[PDB]
Amino acid sequence: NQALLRILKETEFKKIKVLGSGAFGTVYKGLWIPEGEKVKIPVAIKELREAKANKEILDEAYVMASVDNPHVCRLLGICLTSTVQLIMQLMPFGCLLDYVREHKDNIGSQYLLNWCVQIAKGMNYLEDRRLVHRDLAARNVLVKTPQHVKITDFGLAKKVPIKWMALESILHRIYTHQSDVWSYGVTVWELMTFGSKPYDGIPASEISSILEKGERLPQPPICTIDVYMIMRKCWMIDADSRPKFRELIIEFSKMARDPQRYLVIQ
Ligand SMILES: *CCC(=O)Nc1cc(-c2c[nH]c3ncnc(Nc4ccc(OCc5ccccn5)c(Cl)c4)c23)ccc1OCCN(C)C
Ligand SMILES: [Cl-]
Ligand SMILES: [Mg+2]
Repeated sequence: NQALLRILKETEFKKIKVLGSGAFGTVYKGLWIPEGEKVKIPVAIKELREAKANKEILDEAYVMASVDNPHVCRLLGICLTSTVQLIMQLMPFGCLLDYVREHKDNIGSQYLLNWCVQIAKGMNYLEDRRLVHRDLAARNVLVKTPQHVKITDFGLAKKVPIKWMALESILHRIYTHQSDVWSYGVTVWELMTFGSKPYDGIPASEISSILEKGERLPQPPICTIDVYMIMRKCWMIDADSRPKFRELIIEFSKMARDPQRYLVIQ
């Protein structure tokens, strides 16, 4: 479906401001000024590091532009020059990890459980589209509005987040939808701890042996045993025994109908 992805001319958008840079590239806050339409759209522009053929890039960009789910970021446009520039709608509240750290004192049980539902819905859609994320984390969930979050940075792989990866991904480089469930459990742990680092102070070289010994991320103080058991099942060695994203939508949606029963916050 070629119409889903806009191939942007360099004149159609302007990098107004830097939002942040990392190893993979620089993200800008900018304006989309489409040719012959008399509007100015605020957008985010990620310029990847200058590195892979144009046809291969566009083929993956077409997949990113074809997602149609309220909790999955959609690629609005792309510009192919010396670099690859990805254009999508601006998420003004930033990533969910920075958001919970900034607003920890003002976040209640309903907000946290609703986020777990929306993230599970976005992942279930990615699984139904036969897409594996391979990097699900609180940093890769963007906040459009405080109660509308979207998953991003999926399919960009086309160093390694050891502390978010399932054991079979660390030791065997196996990436499946059930390996995304492990990362989902860690993502939930980030939110329930209001943005704490998983396995803080432990080198990534030792994470595999820690998981082999049976140690997992500790129970966040606000989580009841029902919430923590669901997180613990996401970290099972047998990937087939971990919950599916479909079941994760159902359990957290029922918990969201009575949030104070499952999360104890001051
Ligand atoms: C958790 C910290 C963080 O994420 N920081 C961060 C946030 C943004 C950012 C803020 N507001 C935004 N609105 C919209 N988009 C972004 N950032 C992104 C992310 C991915 C992008 O393309 C990938 C993609 C596009 C479509 C579908 C799937 N995947 C784009 Cl184009 C924009 C955003 C921006 C930058 C940062 O941090 C950057 C460097 N950090 C130090 C890691
Ligand atoms: Cl990023
Ligand atoms: Mg990112």
